[PDB]
Amino acid sequence: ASGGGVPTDEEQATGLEREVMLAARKGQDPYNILAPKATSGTKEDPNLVPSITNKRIVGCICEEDNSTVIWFWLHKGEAQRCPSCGTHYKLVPHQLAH
Amino acid sequence: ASAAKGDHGGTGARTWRFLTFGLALPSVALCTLNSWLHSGHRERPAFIPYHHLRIRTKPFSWGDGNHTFFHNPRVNPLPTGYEK
Amino acid sequence: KIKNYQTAPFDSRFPNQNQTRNCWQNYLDFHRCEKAMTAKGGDVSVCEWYRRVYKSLCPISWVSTWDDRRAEGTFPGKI
Amino acid sequence: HYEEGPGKNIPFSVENKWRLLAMMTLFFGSGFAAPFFIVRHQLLKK
Amino acid sequence: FENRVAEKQKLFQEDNGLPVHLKGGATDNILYRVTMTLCLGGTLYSLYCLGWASFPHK
Amino acid sequence: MAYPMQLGFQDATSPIMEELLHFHDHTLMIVFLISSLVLYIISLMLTTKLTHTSTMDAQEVETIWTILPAIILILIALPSLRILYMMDEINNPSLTVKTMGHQWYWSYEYTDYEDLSFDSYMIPTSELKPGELRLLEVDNRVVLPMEMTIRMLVSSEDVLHSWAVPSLGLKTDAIPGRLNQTTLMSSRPGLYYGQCSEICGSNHSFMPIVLELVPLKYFEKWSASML
Amino acid sequence: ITAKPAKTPTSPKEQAIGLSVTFLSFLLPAGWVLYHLDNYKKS
Amino acid sequence: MFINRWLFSTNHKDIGTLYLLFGAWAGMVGTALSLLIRAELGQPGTLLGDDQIYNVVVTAHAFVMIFFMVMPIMIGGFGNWLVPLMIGAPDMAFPRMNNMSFWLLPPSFLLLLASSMVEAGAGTGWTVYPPLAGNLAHAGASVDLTIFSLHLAGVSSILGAINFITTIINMKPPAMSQYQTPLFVWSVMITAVLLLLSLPVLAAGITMLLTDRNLNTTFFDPAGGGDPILYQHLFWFFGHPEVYILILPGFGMISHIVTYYSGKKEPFGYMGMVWAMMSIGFLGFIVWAHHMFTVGMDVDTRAYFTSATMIIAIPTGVKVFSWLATLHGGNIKWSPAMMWALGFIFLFTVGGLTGIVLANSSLDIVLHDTYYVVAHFHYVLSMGAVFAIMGGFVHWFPLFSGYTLNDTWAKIHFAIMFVGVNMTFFPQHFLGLSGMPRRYSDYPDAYTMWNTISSMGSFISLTAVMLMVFIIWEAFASKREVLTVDLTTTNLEWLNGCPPPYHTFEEPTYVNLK
Amino acid sequence: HQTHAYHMVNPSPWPLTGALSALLMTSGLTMWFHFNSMTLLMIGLTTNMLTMYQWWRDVIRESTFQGHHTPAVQKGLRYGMILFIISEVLFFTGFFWAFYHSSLAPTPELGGCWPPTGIHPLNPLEVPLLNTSVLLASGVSITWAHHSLMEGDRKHMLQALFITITLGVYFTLLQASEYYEAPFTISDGVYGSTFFVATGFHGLHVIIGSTFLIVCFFRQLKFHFTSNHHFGFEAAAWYWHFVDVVWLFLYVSIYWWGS
Ligand SMILES: CCCCCCCCCCCCCCCCCC(=O)OCC(COC(=O)CCCCCCCCCCCCCCCCC)OC(=O)CCCCCCCCCCCCCCCCC
Ligand code: HEA
Ligand code: HEA
Ligand SMILES: CCCCC/C=C\C/C=C\C/C=C\C/C=C\CCCC(=O)O[C@H](COC(=O)CCCCCCCCCCCCCCCCC)COP(=O)(O)OCCN
Ligand SMILES: CCCCC/C=C\C/C=C\C/C=C\C/C=C\CCCC(=O)O[C@H](COC(=O)CCCCCCCCCCCCCCCCC)COP(=O)(O)OCCN
Ligand SMILES: CCCCC/C=C/C/C=C\CCCCCCCC(=O)O[C@H](COC(=O)CCCCCCCCCCCCCCC)COP(=O)(O)OCC[N+](C)(C)C
Ligand SMILES: CCCCCC/C=C\CCCCCCCCCC(=O)O[C@H](COC(=O)CCCCCCCCCCCCCCC)COP(=O)(O)OC[C@@H](O)CO
Ligand SMILES: CCCCCC/C=C\CCCCCCCCCC(=O)O[C@H](COC(=O)CCCCCCCCCCCCCCC)COP(=O)(O)OC[C@@H](O)CO
Ligand SMILES: CCCCCC/C=C\CCCCCCCCCC(=O)O[C@H](COC(=O)CCCCCCCCCCCCCCC)COP(=O)(O)OC[C@@H](O)CO
Ligand SMILES: CCCCCCCCCCOC1OC(CO)[C@@H](O[C@H]2OC(CO)[C@@H](O)[C@H](O)[C@@H]2O)[C@@H](O)[C@H]1O
Ligand SMILES: CCCCCCCCCCO[C@H]1O[C@H](CO)[C@@H](O[C@H]2O[C@@H](CO)[C@@H](O)[C@H](O)[C@@H]2O)[C@@H](O)[C@H]1O
Ligand SMILES: C[C@H](CCC(=O)O)[C@H]1CC[C@H]2[C@@H]3[C@H](O)C[C@@H]4C[C@H](O)CC[C@]4(C)[C@H]3C[C@H](O)[C@]12C
Ligand SMILES: C[C@H](CCC(=O)O)[C@H]1CC[C@H]2[C@@H]3[C@H](O)C[C@@H]4C[C@H](O)CC[C@]4(C)[C@H]3C[C@H](O)[C@]12C
Ligand code: CUA
Ligand SMILES: [Cu+2]
Ligand SMILES: [Mg+2]
Ligand code: NA
Ligand SMILES: [Zn+2]
Ligand SMILES: [Zn+2]
Repeated sequence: ASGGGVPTDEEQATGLEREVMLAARKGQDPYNILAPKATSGTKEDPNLVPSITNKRIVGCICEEDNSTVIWFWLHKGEAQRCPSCGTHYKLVPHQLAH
Repeated sequence: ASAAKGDHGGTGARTWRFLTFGLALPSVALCTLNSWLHSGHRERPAFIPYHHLRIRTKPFSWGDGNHTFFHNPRVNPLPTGYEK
Repeated sequence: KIKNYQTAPFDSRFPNQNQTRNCWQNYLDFHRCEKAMTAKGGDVSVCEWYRRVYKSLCPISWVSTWDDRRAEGTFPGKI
Repeated sequence: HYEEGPGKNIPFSVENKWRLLAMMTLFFGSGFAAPFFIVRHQLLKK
Repeated sequence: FENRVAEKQKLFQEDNGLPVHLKGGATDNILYRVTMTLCLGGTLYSLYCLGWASFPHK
Repeated sequence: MAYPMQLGFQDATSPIMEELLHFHDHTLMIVFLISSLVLYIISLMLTTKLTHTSTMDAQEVETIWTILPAIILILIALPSLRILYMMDEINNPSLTVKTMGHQWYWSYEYTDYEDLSFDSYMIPTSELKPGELRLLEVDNRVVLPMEMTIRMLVSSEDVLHSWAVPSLGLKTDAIPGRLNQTTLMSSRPGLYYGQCSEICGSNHSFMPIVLELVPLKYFEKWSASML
Repeated sequence: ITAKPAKTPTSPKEQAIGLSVTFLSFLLPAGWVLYHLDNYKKS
Repeated sequence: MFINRWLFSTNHKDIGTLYLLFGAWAGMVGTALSLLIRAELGQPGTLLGDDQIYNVVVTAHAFVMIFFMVMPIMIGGFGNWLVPLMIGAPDMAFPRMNNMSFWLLPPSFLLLLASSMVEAGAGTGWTVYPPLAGNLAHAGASVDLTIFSLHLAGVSSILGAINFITTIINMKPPAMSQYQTPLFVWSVMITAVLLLLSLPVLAAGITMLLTDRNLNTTFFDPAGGGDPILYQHLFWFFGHPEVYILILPGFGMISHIVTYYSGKKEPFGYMGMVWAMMSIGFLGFIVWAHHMFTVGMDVDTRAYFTSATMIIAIPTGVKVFSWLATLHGGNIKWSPAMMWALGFIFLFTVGGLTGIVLANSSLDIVLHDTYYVVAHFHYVLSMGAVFAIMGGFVHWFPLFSGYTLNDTWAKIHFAIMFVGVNMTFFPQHFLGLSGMPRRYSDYPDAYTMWNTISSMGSFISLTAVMLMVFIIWEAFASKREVLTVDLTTTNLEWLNGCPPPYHTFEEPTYVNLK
Repeated sequence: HQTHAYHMVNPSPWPLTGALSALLMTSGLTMWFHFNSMTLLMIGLTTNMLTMYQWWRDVIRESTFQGHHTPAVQKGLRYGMILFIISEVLFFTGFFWAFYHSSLAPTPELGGCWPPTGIHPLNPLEVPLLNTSVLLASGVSITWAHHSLMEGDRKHMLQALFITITLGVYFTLLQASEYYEAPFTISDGVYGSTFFVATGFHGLHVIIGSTFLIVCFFRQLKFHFTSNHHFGFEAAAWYWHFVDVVWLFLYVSIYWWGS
């Protein structure tokens, strides 16, 4: 009526699939599958934007339900503000792969 | 509907195998019985050169251009009637 | 007799632009009636109306083709 | 990896503007001429 | 049968710069050349047929 | 027929075509008003240094430009459908004539009483008599009685064709295996032209229709002599 | 939009050449076939 | 490396480039065909002296302009180039299948050219109606090669539709809802849904015509109990959605161009624009019979189709007025692209309005199969589609190439074209109202003036096409490299430079959910 | 390095070989229908098969062997298959439209009735009913196979999948025999036309579906599928259900109601 012989993801997943799986297990999101939650976005509490380089494009949905997204490059260094709503973003560079 | 059986507490592999061997395959066996019973070649009807049948607007790209792809001499008459 | 026909009048059974069936129907009726009358020993003059109507509405090539087919035994319609 | 940047993300060369003019002329000219020659072809068959 | 997926995973992840359609080895090359030769030759042949059919044979 | 430099519809020959002319005048005014309004508004939006680039609210003006167009469409649909149904009303013709399209000419059949039929070919340009219309004349015209309701049945013996007479507001496709019906009624005597209106091959442009409308009396004599 | 000065400027003389060559590539072949239309019709 | 890149591509930008190239070439073929049509009608009498050839030219003109020029450019070209960039995606969902959608087009085009080369060509009209398109009235391989051309074009578009819908639904940043995607992305998805649903019906119908021609089936042959009208239904069920498929991506680009050159950060009434396009797409599936008002349909069926057809004007009106409302209060930049967009708004409205005239079955009886219909679609489709394509082409050329065009030359091009198309098509309204049939190689003498003027206007447009080729050459010849682009905060596709690198968004954008 | 979960595919020759094979097959059909020759058609069919084999082989390499099918990539493939099936439904819709158009308004050439005069339909209670029980049964066995795979049961998955394939083959053989036995042909008016083209395209889909299932059977034998990741099997099963439903509509419309 029952038996085995079929591999599991844990035993057979490989490459990027395996990485996403292992990272997900640790509660991490190296491959940007989840939408990050915003901080208060103040000068003192800026949105922390991870990046593997010295700049990353940020899209800001200023108010909930806005259909217009405000796009801009966020550079390493002093926090920058959305050109439309002024909320703060600060880049926190590299790593990902050990 | 709801059928006339029951299970539903949890539909799993065991349940679907139960349905395969207990309902599905038996249905196929019964229909196979019924079919290989009501078969037997039925007397082919008299040939009438109806104009809406045995259509030939261009010859078929095979054979002599006048035989349908799965032509059965026994039951498929040509535009001129059954074959020898 | 009850005639003096100009053309086939409006038939509520075939009120639309496609009159193919109106012609067909009247052709069948005339030939069904002509058969019954010639058979049971009667007069084909009662089938007159249908003959007039189908004559009026049906294209000559249709009537001609159908007549040829009834003669050949390949008329698909029931008469 | 491939070449990137202006004039490098295309299947034709823009290194020489005159060679380019010749390419463009053959390209668009061949397309524009085709119907005229097909019409000619059809008229010359009968 | 035995599970040899791990072996295949090793072979296909080997860093030799080969595109996936040729990463299996010598056979991929042959099959590719056969396919491409039939495609290109068959296309030339179709052009020839178009050339033939474009003109009347009265 | 159409005359040189004509801008609109040929003069109405039947009451229905007259009905269409008035309906088209009504619709065209609306088309002119809307297109000129749009062109005007474009020019209005583009001719000021004044600006307002911040977010503008839409759920208010969208009511206006949704309700207005809806009303305008109902104002077009009402007379359009009145005419549609009017054309469809039971008329009871005094005559039935059939026309069959062919590659490339029309044949006619008047088989109510006698079995009258003939072909109707375009008169080649080389054979036109002085003052005759190129591409429009035919050897045998469709003689019909004026001021009478006539039922026209249209079909074809080969490919699709379409029987049209613009002055009467008529166009009925000629489909093989089908018998399409339309009604014709000329308010005046005369010659009325039309042309095959469904691409039927090489000579699609050369198989015209010519109606000859005369009083009943002349129609009868003609019938007789055409036997 | 802002851009840098042309890297290989195309002078009015050069433009007249490009324009003329362009117009000719469209006009000549078609013109030839159209010119010989009668030579095709009945031959 | 050349073959790997251009023949074995799996890159959305390179594939979009191939589509643009292919489409431009097709446009030249289509234009040439259109010139031969107007040359034949330029003066009374016959020019080609072979009406079957004329019919073949008219037929090919339509197929080329629709399947090889407009669709490839809008969906394959602008779609492939812009969609992934506008949603921050690394490429299309199926980058390899995408390459096959492109490569099916050259073979498809070759089959079309082959049909005109063999026998006497397919002089059937692009509608390919039987029995004219059958094996007796069109014996030989021509019509069969045309059907096959359509099958290949059909597969390319269906697979492309699958790719676009999947990409747009599945590859946006995690925080971006469908209500935060640009209008062009919305226009492409809706177009893709119409393609997915409509093309398979066309495929069914032309396959039945194929079997009627070669396997002795009688779907459309009365002798076997078939019906030519069935073909028309199947054709037009795909046909109407197809005309909306031809204009929707145009609506999408016009929204971007009008917003951009009005100096606005967004289009007026975004949600109303989304609603309008979805409504149009929906309604576009229930009005097909307005192309069959003279085939002999019941009066109630005709009243329904008249009514359903007119309703489309409501959502379309919301779009037109929204574009005007986007211009409202803007700091207007009179760039060449803006000019094309404004010409589009006007010309499209004119064509749409004549479509409303035609929707009335009573009037359509007299206007059907006359030049009034040809005038109608050359305004909405020809000018509408072409103007949206030109606007988008001049607006995005710097992004695709990294080079700028000469604005003055571009404005001159717009001016010539505007004059040419109106001179060519406006007089055709008169020809239609007065009764001149479509698909005619010659016409009664009374129609001479308007046909003469129309054919002259057709030459003005030819001058504009040749100039356009020169203008593109000049841009590539001078090499003025792009430095700065305004409004990048609301135009993501420009944010990676001109041209953007082969691989963009390797590191996705960061978008907070809040 | 990328920091997104999507798949960047290696430049491939298959889209081109596929496109060319399409040209060879259509060119080929034309050559066969008009210039009595099957040379082009043969080459086209061959390169088409070669393209499909290599293209799908590569998809297996990219997923099972290279690990490119992250949840995001798999979700995309789900949408792709659903959309593909939708387009197939619309294709059949055109054939059902042709069937109903013809059958609901029988023309005078048919005798003004349906079925047409001279047409003796198959008994829907004989082989056509058997065919119906066969496909419905395979729908049950394939669901058993799916649950076995998810429950990690290799033997029973193979068993159930094998039964499903056998049933599809059984349907195909039965249909082939029915085609040979049928007293009517494709040339027998609109009845034969609608019957053979609709059931013919359906039969082609059964052969495609069975082939897809056989591919899954062999990938299963090779341990490609995990109890949690097996999209190829899911697509094959969705496609199989689609084939099952189209048959039910054909059975009810053409075989039963149209008799
Ligand atoms: C090119 C040839 C022109 C020939 C002109 C007429 C000669 C008359 C002789 C002598 C005149 C007097 C004697 C004859 C009266 C006949 C009345 C008739 O039977 O009546 C019906 C007739 C005639 O209707 C007329 O009553 C003529 C109306 C002409 C309107 C022309 C607008 C032109 C704009 C620019 C020039 C044209 C090219 C660009 C057109 C651009 C799109 C409109 O047929 C029509 O229905 C034609 C129009 C079809 C529908 C087009 C709809 C949208 C059009 C324009 C919107 C522009 C808004 C802004 C305002 C316009 C902004 C530009
Ligand atoms: C870009 C392509 C495109 C588009 C978008 C349209 C849009 C429309 N078309 Fe057109 N049409 C074609 C391409 C197109 N068409 C083609 C190719 C043919 C002929 C095919 C052939 O036979 O070969 C054709 C044929 C055709 C016919 C068949 C005519 C015949 O053969 O006799 C009809 C019938 O109703 C019609 C109607 C319409 C309507 C009502 C619209 C509507 O969608 C238009 C809506 C727009 C507006 C109305 C303007 C903007 C609106 C406002 C400013 C709001 C206020 C307006 C009002 C209150 C009215 N079209
Ligand atoms: C998109 C569709 C499209 C386009 C653009 C055109 C463009 C033109 N068409 Fe049209 N035409 C059709 C679709 C189109 N047509 C259809 C569907 C039919 C019906 C066929 C039938 O009856 O079966 C038809 C029928 C038709 C007729 C009627 C034939 C008859 O009834 O006998 C006429 C007559 O004048 C005509 C003329 C023209 C002219 C002069 C042009 C043009 O020359 C006008 C100017 C436009 C251009 C020159 C386009 C330039 C574009 C490019 C070159 C692309 C550039 C590329 C990039 C920048 C990337 N066409
Ligand atoms: C020319 C025609 C062509 C024929 C058709 C074509 C294709 C069909 C193809 C293959 C299917 C046939 C048999 C499958 C073969 C072996 C299965 C082996 C496993 C096994 O033996 O399974 C057993 C049941 O199978 C079993 O009776 C096997 C069950 C067989 C069922 C059908 C028999 C019907 C008998 C008569 C009953 C009819 C009455 C109807 C009642 C009403 C129904 C609601 C359960 O055992 P377990 O201890 O829990 O399991 C341990 C792990 N295996
Ligand atoms: C066993 C069941 C499965 C059915 C299919 C198996 C074998 C046939 C070969 C290919 C069929 C594939 C699709 C169907 C196409 C046409 C209908 C065929 C259905 C069929 O096989 O019908 C047969 C006719 O064969 C004929 O003409 C067939 C002639 C064979 C040539 C095929 C014609 C090719 C046309 C294909 C069109 C391609 C377009 C598809 C486009 C897809 C979307 C872009 C019926 O035989 P018959 O002798 O008339 O009657 C029986 C009397 N004893
Ligand atoms: C069949 C044909 C149909 C015909 C169409 C008819 C067109 C409609 C005509 C008029 C519409 C009237 C709308 C009234 C809105 C008021 C405009 C205004 O002034 O715009 C804003 C309102 O926001 C807002 O509605 C947002 C800005 C304005 C919102 C509406 C603007 C768009 C209007 C349409 C643009 C022209 C296109 C017309 C289409 C035909 C200004 O904001 P406030 O004053 O609060 O702040 C300023 C600070 N204070 C308080 C110190 C002054
Ligand atoms: C008269 C004769 C006309 C003949 C015309 C024939 C036209 C072409 C013939 C040759 C085509 C076969 C070649 C195999 C194609 C496989 C496509 C496929 O399987 O494409 C997949 C996407 O579509 C998916 O899933 C779901 C979609 C699967 C599509 C399968 C392709 C079938 C093609 C026929 C389409 C007919 C349309 C049906 C409607 C009438 C995979 O996407 P890729 O981008 O590759 O990879 C992405 C990677 O992440 C994978 O690891
Ligand atoms: C669908 C849900 C919305 C509901 C709205 C209703 C719309 C369509 C469904 C209705 C279909 C049944 C109606 C038949 C009733 C009339 C019977 C009849 O007779 O209609 C016939 C044709 O119907 C035929 O094929 C009809 C064939 C079907 C045409 C409809 C096209 C839509 C199909 C595409 C939708 C895809 C759905 C995906 C499937 C899961 C013939 O036409 P007549 O004009 O009569 O000719 C007779 C003349 O001699 C006298 O004038
Ligand atoms: C005589 C026979 C010849 C007849 C011609 C057609 C012949 C055969 C067609 C049969 C199709 C076979 C398709 C095989 C696809 C194999 C690749 C596959 O199934 O690939 C899978 C992805 O799905 C994917 O691309 C899914 C890919 C979807 C393909 C389905 C498309 C159907 C094709 C129809 C074409 C004709 C259209 C109709 C014509 C009118 C791989 O992912 P997984 O399975 O999750 O594996 C990963 C795990 O191992 C990780 O642990
Ligand atoms: C719709 C698009 C078409 C637009 C109209 C074309 C515009 C003008 C194109 C000019 O091209 C030509 O002109 C000629 C005449 O001026 C030809 O010469 C020809 O005529 C001669 C002189 O009359 C001869 O010298 C040669 O033999 C000769 O073939 C000719 O071949 C052709 O190249
Ligand atoms: C969308 C997917 C659909 C793609 C198209 C389907 C392709 C169908 C191919 C059909 O081909 C065939 O054609 C033949 C005709 O040439 C056959 O031979 C035959 O034909 C002959 C040649 O005239 C005779 O010698 C023989 O008896 C024999 O039956 C034959 O067996 C068969 O393979
Ligand atoms: C409710 C929905 C989305 C709103 C949002 O979530 O932002 C909006 C978008 C577009 C709106 C529609 C369009 O503005 C067009 C119509 C305008 C009329 O004023 C009301 C109905 C009308 C049909 C609208 C109803 C509704 O308010 C819609 C459908
Ligand atoms: C045109 C199509 C028939 C196609 C065919 O003949 O194959 C038919 C099938 C069902 C018809 C519809 C249904 O009969 C329901 C509606 C009935 C009304 O009297 C007209 C509109 C109405 C919405 C119909 C329009 C049109 O005549 C339809 C859509
Ligand atoms: Cu007869 Cu056109
Ligand atoms: Cu339409
Ligand atoms: Mg027509
Ligand atoms: Na001429
Ligand atoms: Zn912000
Ligand atoms: Zn599963």
